[PDB]
Amino acid sequence: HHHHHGSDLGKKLLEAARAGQDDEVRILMANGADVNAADNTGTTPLHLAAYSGHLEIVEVLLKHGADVDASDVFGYTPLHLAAYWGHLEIVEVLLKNGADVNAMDSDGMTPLHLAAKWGYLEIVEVLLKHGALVKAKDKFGKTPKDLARDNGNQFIYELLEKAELLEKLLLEAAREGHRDRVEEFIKRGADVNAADDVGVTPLHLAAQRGHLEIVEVLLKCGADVNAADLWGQTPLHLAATAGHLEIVEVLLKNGADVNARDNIGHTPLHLAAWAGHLEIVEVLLKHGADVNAQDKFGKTPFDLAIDNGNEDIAEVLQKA
Amino acid sequence: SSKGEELFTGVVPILVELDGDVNGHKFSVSGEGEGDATYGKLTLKFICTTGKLPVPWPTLVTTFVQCFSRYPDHMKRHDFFKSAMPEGYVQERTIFFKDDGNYKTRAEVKFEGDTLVNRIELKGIDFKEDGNILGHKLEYNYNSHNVYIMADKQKNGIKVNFKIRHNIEDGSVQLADHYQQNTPIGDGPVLLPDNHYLSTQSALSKDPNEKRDHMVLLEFVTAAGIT
Amino acid sequence: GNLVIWINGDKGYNGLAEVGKKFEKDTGIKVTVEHPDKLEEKFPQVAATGDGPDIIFWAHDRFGGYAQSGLLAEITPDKAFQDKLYPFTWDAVRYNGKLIAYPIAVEALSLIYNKDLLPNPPKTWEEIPALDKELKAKGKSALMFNLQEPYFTWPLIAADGGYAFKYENGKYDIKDVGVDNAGAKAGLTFLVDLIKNKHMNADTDYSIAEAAFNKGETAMTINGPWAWSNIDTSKVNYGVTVLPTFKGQPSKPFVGVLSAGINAASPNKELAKEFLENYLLTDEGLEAVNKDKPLGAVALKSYEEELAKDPRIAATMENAQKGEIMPNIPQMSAFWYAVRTAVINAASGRQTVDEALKDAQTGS
Repeated sequence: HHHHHGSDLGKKLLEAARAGQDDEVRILMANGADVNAADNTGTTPLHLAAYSGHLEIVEVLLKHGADVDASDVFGYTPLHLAAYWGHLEIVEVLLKNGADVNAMDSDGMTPLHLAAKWGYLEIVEVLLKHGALVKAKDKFGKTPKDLARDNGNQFIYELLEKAELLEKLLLEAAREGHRDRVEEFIKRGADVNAADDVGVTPLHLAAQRGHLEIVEVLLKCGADVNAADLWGQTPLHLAATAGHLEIVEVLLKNGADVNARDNIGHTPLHLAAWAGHLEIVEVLLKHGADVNAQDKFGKTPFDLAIDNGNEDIAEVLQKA
Repeated sequence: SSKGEELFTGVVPILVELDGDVNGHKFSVSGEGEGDATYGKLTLKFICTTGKLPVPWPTLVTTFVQCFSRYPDHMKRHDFFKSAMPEGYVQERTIFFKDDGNYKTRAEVKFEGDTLVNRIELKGIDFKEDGNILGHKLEYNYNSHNVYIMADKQKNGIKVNFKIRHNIEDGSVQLADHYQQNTPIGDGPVLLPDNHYLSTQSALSKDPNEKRDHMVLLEFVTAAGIT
Repeated sequence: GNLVIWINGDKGYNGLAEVGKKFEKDTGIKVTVEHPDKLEEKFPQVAATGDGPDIIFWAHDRFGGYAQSGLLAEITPDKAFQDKLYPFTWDAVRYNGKLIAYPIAVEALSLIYNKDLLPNPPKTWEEIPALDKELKAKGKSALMFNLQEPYFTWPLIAADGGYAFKYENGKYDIKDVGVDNAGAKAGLTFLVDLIKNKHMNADTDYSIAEAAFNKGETAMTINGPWAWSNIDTSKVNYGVTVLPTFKGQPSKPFVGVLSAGINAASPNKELAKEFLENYLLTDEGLEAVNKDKPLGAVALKSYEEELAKDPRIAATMENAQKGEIMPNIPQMSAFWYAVRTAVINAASGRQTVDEALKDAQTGS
């Protein structure tokens, strides 16, 4: 991720990759040229090879050890250039090699924004399948949808708004708790890590409402356990806030941060003691939670128990 | 159980609209979110629609739904805010900023469908042009306070009085004394409460995507002082 | 009784000799011309001593420094003779609202385009990206010009409101500068968006641009009438047209106005005003010197039309009219280095658009 090298052997390599002279690039590999050579502006041979469209050169540099997520000075990566110039064959290999699908640049433009502006239907559906979140906003708040219309690509607009719709349905299903509906939408290409304008994902909703069955399904498909809304709240927080024991276990088993804090500074244990949950408190301690965590107002979980008149919960904590 | 109680057994969408005027500076702000009386938690996000806000966001926090407060089982009899629902209640205050102007607010808190709205009107006079308010000298954080409540049979409501502590960027403290009175709107009976108090937490935030002058809020409110 | 003239070598000095033979024919004044290079550095030193001829031949930017030291005399042409020259050409000879030299020729930038590869050139900067893609498929570039010297990049950043120093009724406001305004901030950003998107490479010089276009490696470039001769040598069929429009409004290229002043320390001033008005500024005089070396644009509004027959010069004049005249005050020394240093940093990401243009605003 990002380089800034400098060498005469590198300059020969960049020019060789730009012009697309496959062979002379290979000789420079053996002759000692640096695969990750960067020039003044941070451009690497993979950048020039991706924009030039020479798939042969791109494949070789990946094999040798080129940085797939190399970000030049302007934030562009090989995926940006490979998308701004409509090289479908190159957008597919950089993704197999683990490239950041949603890589913001200096102006916040992700690779999808580019695939939408120019209307490369091919690259779009490719980026969408590899998890490219639809509601990607840049400096000007122009999502790929808000940008596809501004340039007259109406078939892209529909395919995007048709995806943003699916995501909203995924939250509504998780909120109300319909296991079959939430399975339909995932199977239709609904990003599990889709966060509405308030930063909430279907993982929070399945945890606060107590729809256990839907939780692990989101986690199984890769739901971010440590997802935070605009208030810094984690699905683990809401599992303790409401007091749904079974979901607390699953969230921790999958790697839920126990030290998480909302925008006030409440740990999942601060909330369990608050809401008077006798058993939820013993579970978070069982997993080693900071006993004397102080929120923004310096109150331990013990204090929240007394002020609310929580006898037994307070005792349990004083012992530990 | 009474309607006021049954309405707050879970999450409730919230709307907040406000129009204000401070030394000829007229503005309007609106926010939305949700609350959960069972846990006193409020998740809101306020946006300024009238350009930029000429006053600091902390000053208006109190102005912007105390029915979302946690009343334990030992003191549900003292929960006036919920009893007034779904009919509603009118909230009026007179905020005295020490050595500066003052606010006067009128607000109606009623249900418009399933959403709970808090429509407000703000009046500000006698504020110093380079004061802490109109000069934007207040920090972007909020302290904790204890609100004191006492009945008012002769007016059928509650007489609430408290003082807020605002933090200035120079290291000083500004006081804003709140004289508050709440009277219901419906003929239905209400539960006038004995002398009790509350305890509040707050923390202000922002949103990296929203380009308009805004504010994010997270609050926790609970009653105590009686067994 | 005697009169000498200095000039540069690249221009047509031979034709000038024929014109000096007729002035000595009618009234017997000895006319002589010699052109030693580096005469711009040789004039201010010789001007103090009083030597060096009255008539000089060089750009108007250097006369701002010569007239600043009070070394050039004020001219007084006839009000009717000014009607023969374009009005905007006299803005280059007005110093502090007073004339100090005679206009000669104009030199402005114009885009070139390979007709064999692109018959219809675009008319807007905004449609070059789509055109570059169209041509990159065929293994050739769309545009490629000198980016180092800001003289070539100023036409764009100045289109949407950018200006060096505010020009009012013949005087420049040293206080006001037009490089920090949001108009130019929008121009440069579009240019950087081309380098950011690999339509052009920041490390491009005049030599690299000329070499590419002359060998068909690219389809468009930018240059003045000084390089038109080198393109015909490369056998490439080319053409000249107006510069495209950014935001819908044309480009503002710095206008170079060849000028001829009068040294303040010469003994025969009226013997030059007579020649420069009736004998030199003539359809015959300009046609002879132009035959020795193509001058490009012309101050005389008439002969400019005779040259407009050639679409090359007709297109070059349009650019000057739609462009600001290059200031001549000495403050430009702190402006070139200020901008020339800002364009590079901004076009390389080393500094943002705002950072690179506010620092350039402090220099001015």
